[PDB]
Amino acid sequence: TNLQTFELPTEVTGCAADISLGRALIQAWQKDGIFQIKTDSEQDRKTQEAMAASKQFCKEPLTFKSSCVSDLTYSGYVASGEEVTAGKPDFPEIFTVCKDLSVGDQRVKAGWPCHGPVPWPNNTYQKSMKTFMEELGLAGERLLKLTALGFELPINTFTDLTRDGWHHMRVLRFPPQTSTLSRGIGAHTDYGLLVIAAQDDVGGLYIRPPVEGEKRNRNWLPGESSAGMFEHDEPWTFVTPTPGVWTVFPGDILQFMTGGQLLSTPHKVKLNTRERFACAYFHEPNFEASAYPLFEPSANERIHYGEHFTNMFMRCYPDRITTQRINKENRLAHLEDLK
Ligand SMILES: [Mn+2]
Repeated sequence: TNLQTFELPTEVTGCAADISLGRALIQAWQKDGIFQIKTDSEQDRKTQEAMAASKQFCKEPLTFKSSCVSDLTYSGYVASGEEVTAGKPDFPEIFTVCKDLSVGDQRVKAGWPCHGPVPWPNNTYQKSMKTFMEELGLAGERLLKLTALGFELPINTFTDLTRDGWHHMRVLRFPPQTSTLSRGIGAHTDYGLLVIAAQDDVGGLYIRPPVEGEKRNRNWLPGESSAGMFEHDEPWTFVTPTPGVWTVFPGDILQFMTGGQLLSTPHKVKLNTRERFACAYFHEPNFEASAYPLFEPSANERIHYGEHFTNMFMRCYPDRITTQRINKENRLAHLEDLK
Protein backbone atom coordinates (compact mmCIF):
# COMPACT_ATOMS: atom_id res chain seq x y z
CA THR A 1 0.00 0.00 0.00
CA ASN A 2 1.14 3.55 -0.82
CA LEU A 3 -0.10 6.16 1.62
CA GLN A 4 -1.26 9.60 0.53
CA THR A 5 1.21 12.40 1.25
CA PHE A 6 0.37 16.05 1.89
CA GLU A 7 2.34 19.24 2.40
CA LEU A 8 0.89 21.47 5.11
CA PRO A 9 0.93 25.27 4.82
CA THR A 10 2.91 27.04 7.52
CA GLU A 11 -0.17 29.08 8.49
CA VAL A 12 -3.81 28.04 8.10
CA THR A 13 -6.09 31.03 7.49
CA GLY A 14 -9.41 29.59 6.33
CA CYS A 15 -9.10 30.36 2.64
CA ALA A 16 -10.98 28.12 0.22
CA ALA A 17 -7.76 26.23 -0.57
CA ASP A 18 -7.28 25.48 3.15
CA ILE A 19 -10.84 24.13 3.25
CA SER A 20 -10.14 21.97 0.18
CA LEU A 21 -6.96 20.60 1.79
CA GLY A 22 -8.80 19.88 5.04
CA ARG A 23 -11.45 17.95 3.12
CA ALA A 24 -8.71 15.93 1.40
CA LEU A 25 -7.17 15.04 4.78
CA ILE A 26 -10.56 13.96 6.08
CA GLN A 27 -11.12 11.86 2.94
CA ALA A 28 -7.72 10.21 3.36
CA TRP A 29 -8.53 9.29 6.96
CA GLN A 30 -11.95 8.00 5.86
CA LYS A 31 -10.43 5.81 3.12
CA ASP A 32 -7.02 4.76 4.48
CA GLY A 33 -7.13 5.56 8.23
CA ILE A 34 -3.83 7.48 7.94
CA PHE A 35 -1.80 9.81 5.75
CA GLN A 36 1.75 11.14 5.52
CA ILE A 37 2.80 14.77 5.93
CA LYS A 38 6.07 15.92 4.38
CA THR A 39 8.72 17.23 6.74
CA ASP A 40 11.09 20.07 5.98
CA SER A 41 14.82 19.79 6.65
CA GLU A 42 14.51 21.13 10.21
CA GLN A 43 11.51 18.98 11.12
CA ASP A 44 13.43 15.99 9.78
CA ARG A 45 16.67 16.87 11.59
CA LYS A 46 14.86 17.27 14.92
CA THR A 47 13.13 13.91 14.39
CA GLN A 48 16.45 12.17 13.83
CA GLU A 49 18.12 13.91 16.79
CA ALA A 50 15.27 12.74 19.03
CA MET A 51 15.67 9.15 17.82
CA ALA A 52 19.43 9.34 18.44
CA ALA A 53 18.88 10.63 21.99
CA SER A 54 16.45 7.75 22.58
CA LYS A 55 18.99 5.21 21.31
CA GLN A 56 21.70 6.60 23.63
CA PHE A 57 19.41 6.56 26.67
CA CYS A 58 18.21 3.01 26.03
CA LYS A 59 21.82 1.80 26.10
CA GLU A 60 22.13 2.90 29.74
CA PRO A 61 21.76 0.19 32.39
CA LEU A 62 18.27 -0.57 33.65
CA THR A 63 19.26 0.59 37.15
CA PHE A 64 19.73 4.12 35.76
CA LYS A 65 16.75 4.05 33.38
CA SER A 66 14.45 2.90 36.21
CA SER A 67 15.51 5.92 38.26
CA CYS A 68 13.95 8.28 35.68
CA VAL A 69 10.55 8.34 37.36
CA SER A 70 8.53 10.91 39.31
CA ASP A 71 5.88 10.72 42.02
CA LEU A 72 4.21 13.88 40.62
CA THR A 73 3.97 13.22 36.87
CA TYR A 74 3.65 10.05 34.79
CA SER A 75 6.53 11.30 32.64
CA GLY A 76 9.57 9.08 32.55
CA TYR A 77 10.62 5.51 32.05
CA VAL A 78 8.48 2.38 31.69
CA ALA A 79 10.39 -0.85 31.35
CA SER A 80 9.51 -3.51 28.80
CA GLY A 81 6.76 -5.82 30.03
CA GLU A 82 5.11 -3.25 32.33
CA GLU A 83 2.34 -2.17 29.90
CA VAL A 84 -0.46 -4.58 28.95
CA THR A 85 -2.78 -4.66 25.91
CA ALA A 86 -5.86 -6.90 25.99
CA GLY A 87 -4.33 -8.48 29.09
CA LYS A 88 -1.03 -9.43 27.41
CA PRO A 89 2.18 -7.59 28.46
CA ASP A 90 3.74 -5.56 25.63
CA PHE A 91 7.39 -5.48 24.57
CA PRO A 92 8.71 -1.91 24.10
CA GLU A 93 10.51 0.20 26.61
CA ILE A 94 8.99 3.68 26.79
CA PHE A 95 9.93 7.15 27.97
CA THR A 96 6.78 9.27 28.21
CA VAL A 97 7.17 13.05 27.93
CA CYS A 98 4.25 15.03 29.39
CA LYS A 99 4.12 18.79 30.00
CA ASP A 100 7.37 19.73 31.76
CA LEU A 101 6.25 21.86 34.71
CA SER A 102 8.56 23.11 37.43
CA VAL A 103 7.70 22.80 41.10
CA GLY A 104 7.03 26.55 41.06
CA ASP A 105 4.18 26.18 38.58
CA GLN A 106 0.90 26.97 40.29
CA ARG A 107 -0.66 23.66 39.20
CA VAL A 108 2.21 21.68 40.73
CA LYS A 109 2.13 23.78 43.91
CA ALA A 110 -1.60 22.98 44.12
CA GLY A 111 -0.93 19.25 43.76
CA TRP A 112 -3.00 18.70 40.62
CA PRO A 113 -2.71 15.02 39.62
CA CYS A 114 -0.15 14.27 36.90
CA HIS A 115 1.47 17.76 36.99
CA GLY A 116 5.22 17.98 37.58
CA PRO A 117 8.73 18.10 36.13
CA VAL A 118 9.88 15.47 33.65
CA PRO A 119 12.61 13.20 35.18
CA TRP A 120 14.93 13.78 32.25
CA PRO A 121 17.93 11.44 31.93
CA ASN A 122 20.15 14.35 30.83
CA ASN A 123 19.88 17.87 29.39
CA THR A 124 20.80 16.82 25.84
CA TYR A 125 17.84 14.40 25.76
CA GLN A 126 15.63 17.14 27.28
CA LYS A 127 16.60 19.62 24.56
CA SER A 128 16.16 17.13 21.73
CA MET A 129 12.69 16.08 22.87
CA LYS A 130 11.50 19.62 23.62
CA THR A 131 12.65 20.93 20.23
CA PHE A 132 10.98 18.00 18.44
CA MET A 133 7.73 18.37 20.40
CA GLU A 134 7.69 22.11 19.59
CA GLU A 135 7.59 21.26 15.87
CA LEU A 136 5.09 18.45 16.38
CA GLY A 137 2.77 20.86 18.19
CA LEU A 138 2.89 23.39 15.38
CA ALA A 139 1.91 20.61 12.96
CA GLY A 140 -0.87 19.45 15.29
CA GLU A 141 -2.36 22.93 15.39
CA ARG A 142 -2.26 23.20 11.58
CA LEU A 143 -3.91 19.79 11.25
CA LEU A 144 -6.71 20.67 13.69
CA LYS A 145 -7.48 23.94 11.94
CA LEU A 146 -7.61 22.11 8.60
CA THR A 147 -9.84 19.37 10.05
CA ALA A 148 -12.33 21.89 11.44
CA LEU A 149 -12.38 23.78 8.14
CA GLY A 150 -12.90 20.59 6.16
CA PHE A 151 -16.00 19.82 8.25
CA GLU A 152 -17.23 23.44 7.73
CA LEU A 153 -16.73 24.22 11.42
CA PRO A 154 -15.23 27.40 12.89
CA ILE A 155 -11.48 27.37 12.30
CA ASN A 156 -10.87 27.49 16.08
CA THR A 157 -13.22 24.64 17.04
CA PHE A 158 -10.46 22.20 18.09
CA THR A 159 -7.62 24.65 18.78
CA ASP A 160 -9.76 26.42 21.42
CA LEU A 161 -9.66 23.14 23.34
CA THR A 162 -5.90 22.56 22.82
CA ARG A 163 -4.63 25.90 24.16
CA ASP A 164 -1.84 24.87 26.57
CA GLY A 165 -2.95 21.37 25.67
CA TRP A 166 -1.82 18.27 27.51
CA HIS A 167 0.40 17.18 24.64
CA HIS A 168 2.59 14.20 25.37
CA MET A 169 4.84 11.77 23.56
CA ARG A 170 5.76 8.10 23.84
CA VAL A 171 9.43 7.61 22.99
CA LEU A 172 9.62 3.89 22.17
CA ARG A 173 12.21 1.19 21.60
CA PHE A 174 11.04 -2.24 20.49
CA PRO A 175 13.50 -5.10 20.98
CA PRO A 176 14.45 -7.46 18.17
CA GLN A 177 12.37 -10.60 17.89
CA THR A 178 13.92 -13.27 20.13
CA SER A 179 11.46 -16.17 19.77
CA THR A 180 8.47 -17.16 17.66
CA LEU A 181 6.57 -14.35 19.40
CA SER A 182 6.30 -11.15 17.38
CA ARG A 183 3.40 -9.11 18.84
CA GLY A 184 5.24 -6.03 20.09
CA ILE A 185 1.99 -4.22 20.90
CA GLY A 186 -1.43 -5.72 20.21
CA ALA A 187 -4.24 -4.10 18.26
CA HIS A 188 -5.62 -1.03 20.02
CA THR A 189 -6.79 2.52 19.45
CA ASP A 190 -5.16 5.58 21.02
CA TYR A 191 -7.11 7.39 23.73
CA GLY A 192 -6.33 10.96 22.66
CA LEU A 193 -7.26 13.53 20.06
CA LEU A 194 -4.70 13.52 17.23
CA VAL A 195 -1.67 11.22 16.77
CA ILE A 196 1.49 12.17 14.86
CA ALA A 197 3.92 9.26 14.50
CA ALA A 198 7.57 9.12 13.48
CA GLN A 199 9.78 6.08 13.01
CA ASP A 200 13.27 4.98 12.02
CA ASP A 201 14.05 2.86 8.94
CA VAL A 202 13.28 -0.53 10.51
CA GLY A 203 9.52 -0.98 10.18
CA GLY A 204 6.79 -2.61 12.24
CA LEU A 205 3.67 -0.42 12.51
CA TYR A 206 0.43 -1.69 10.96
CA ILE A 207 -2.84 0.26 10.84
CA ARG A 208 -6.41 -0.70 9.99
CA PRO A 209 -8.36 1.50 7.53
CA PRO A 210 -12.11 2.04 7.89
CA VAL A 211 -14.01 -1.01 6.63
CA GLU A 212 -17.47 -0.85 5.09
CA GLY A 213 -19.99 -2.65 7.31
CA GLU A 214 -17.56 -3.21 10.17
CA LYS A 215 -18.68 -2.30 13.68
CA ARG A 216 -16.21 -0.17 15.65
CA ASN A 217 -16.28 0.18 19.41
CA ARG A 218 -16.25 3.50 21.25
CA ASN A 219 -13.10 2.92 23.28
CA TRP A 220 -13.76 5.86 25.63
CA LEU A 221 -16.76 3.91 27.06
CA PRO A 222 -16.50 1.22 29.75
CA GLY A 223 -17.40 -2.10 28.17
CA GLU A 224 -16.58 -1.03 24.60
CA SER A 225 -12.83 -1.56 24.57
CA SER A 226 -11.20 -1.67 21.16
CA ALA A 227 -8.25 -3.65 22.53
CA GLY A 228 -7.50 -6.80 20.55
CA MET A 229 -10.23 -6.25 17.99
CA PHE A 230 -9.50 -7.32 14.41
CA GLU A 231 -5.99 -8.40 15.36
CA HIS A 232 -5.99 -11.53 13.14
CA ASP A 233 -8.19 -10.32 10.25
CA GLU A 234 -7.37 -8.28 7.19
CA PRO A 235 -7.12 -5.49 6.20
CA TRP A 236 -3.94 -4.25 7.89
CA THR A 237 -1.74 -1.72 6.14
CA PHE A 238 2.00 -1.81 6.75
CA VAL A 239 3.27 1.75 7.39
CA THR A 240 6.37 1.50 5.26
CA PRO A 241 9.33 3.50 6.63
CA THR A 242 9.74 6.46 4.29
CA PRO A 243 12.26 9.33 4.50
CA GLY A 244 10.95 12.82 5.05
CA VAL A 245 7.46 12.16 6.44
CA TRP A 246 5.51 11.84 9.64
CA THR A 247 2.21 9.94 9.72
CA VAL A 248 -1.05 11.20 11.22
CA PHE A 249 -4.18 9.39 12.39
CA PRO A 250 -7.24 10.19 14.56
CA GLY A 251 -7.59 9.08 18.16
CA ASP A 252 -10.58 8.20 20.32
CA ILE A 253 -11.41 11.82 21.15
CA LEU A 254 -11.70 12.75 17.46
CA GLN A 255 -13.99 9.76 16.93
CA PHE A 256 -16.11 10.95 19.87
CA MET A 257 -16.25 14.59 18.79
CA THR A 258 -17.07 13.73 15.17
CA GLY A 259 -19.68 11.12 16.07
CA GLY A 260 -17.82 8.44 14.15
CA GLN A 261 -17.32 10.42 10.94
CA LEU A 262 -13.66 9.88 11.79
CA LEU A 263 -12.72 6.57 13.41
CA SER A 264 -9.86 6.11 15.84
CA THR A 265 -7.37 4.15 13.75
CA PRO A 266 -6.62 0.66 15.12
CA HIS A 267 -2.92 -0.09 15.09
CA LYS A 268 -0.43 -2.73 16.24
CA VAL A 269 3.33 -3.22 16.14
CA LYS A 270 5.29 -6.31 15.08
CA LEU A 271 8.77 -6.96 16.43
CA ASN A 272 11.37 -6.81 13.64
CA THR A 273 14.65 -8.70 13.26
CA ARG A 274 16.43 -5.69 14.76
CA GLU A 275 15.45 -3.10 17.35
CA ARG A 276 13.04 -0.35 16.22
CA PHE A 277 12.85 3.25 17.43
CA ALA A 278 9.64 5.23 17.08
CA CYS A 279 7.83 8.19 18.63
CA ALA A 280 4.06 8.56 19.01
CA TYR A 281 3.01 12.17 19.71
CA PHE A 282 -0.44 12.92 21.14
CA HIS A 283 -1.83 16.41 20.47
CA GLU A 284 -4.42 16.82 23.19
CA PRO A 285 -7.01 19.10 24.84
CA ASN A 286 -6.08 21.17 27.84
CA PHE A 287 -6.21 19.16 31.09
CA GLU A 288 -9.23 21.30 32.13
CA ALA A 289 -11.02 21.12 28.74
CA SER A 290 -13.98 18.87 27.95
CA ALA A 291 -14.50 17.35 24.53
CA TYR A 292 -18.10 17.33 23.29
CA PRO A 293 -20.03 15.98 20.27
CA LEU A 294 -19.84 18.48 17.43
CA PHE A 295 -22.71 17.16 15.32
CA GLU A 296 -25.16 16.14 18.09
CA PRO A 297 -26.15 19.49 19.61
CA SER A 298 -28.42 17.98 22.28
CA ALA A 299 -26.06 15.24 23.49
CA ASN A 300 -24.97 15.74 27.10
CA GLU A 301 -21.99 13.36 26.90
CA ARG A 302 -18.57 14.89 27.59
CA ILE A 303 -14.99 13.71 28.02
CA HIS A 304 -13.23 15.79 30.66
CA TYR A 305 -9.69 15.40 29.47
CA GLY A 306 -7.78 15.57 32.75
CA GLU A 307 -10.12 13.05 34.34
CA HIS A 308 -9.77 10.80 31.27
CA PHE A 309 -5.97 10.98 31.31
CA THR A 310 -5.60 10.56 35.06
CA ASN A 311 -7.92 7.55 35.24
CA MET A 312 -6.17 5.95 32.24
CA PHE A 313 -2.67 6.31 33.69
CA MET A 314 -3.71 5.16 37.17
CA ARG A 315 -5.14 1.99 35.62
CA CYS A 316 -2.20 1.42 33.26
CA TYR A 317 0.52 2.04 35.89
CA PRO A 318 -1.21 1.08 39.15
CA ASP A 319 1.97 0.44 41.20
CA ARG A 320 3.97 3.44 39.94
CA ILE A 321 4.96 5.88 42.67
CA THR A 322 2.84 8.50 40.85
CA THR A 323 -0.32 6.44 41.40
CA GLN A 324 0.55 5.75 45.04
CA ARG A 325 0.94 9.45 45.78
CA ILE A 326 -2.37 10.28 44.07
CA ASN A 327 -4.02 7.76 46.38
CA LYS A 328 -2.12 8.73 49.54
CA GLU A 329 -2.71 12.48 49.18
CA ASN A 330 -6.22 12.18 47.72
CA ARG A 331 -5.19 14.12 44.62
CA LEU A 332 -8.31 13.08 42.71
CA ALA A 333 -10.15 15.53 44.99
CA HIS A 334 -8.41 18.38 43.16
CA LEU A 335 -9.92 17.10 39.92
CA GLU A 336 -13.41 17.23 41.41
CA ASP A 337 -12.69 20.76 42.64
CA LEU A 338 -11.56 21.90 39.18
CA LYS A 339 -14.62 20.46 37.44
MN1 LIG B 1 -0.84 3.40 20.22
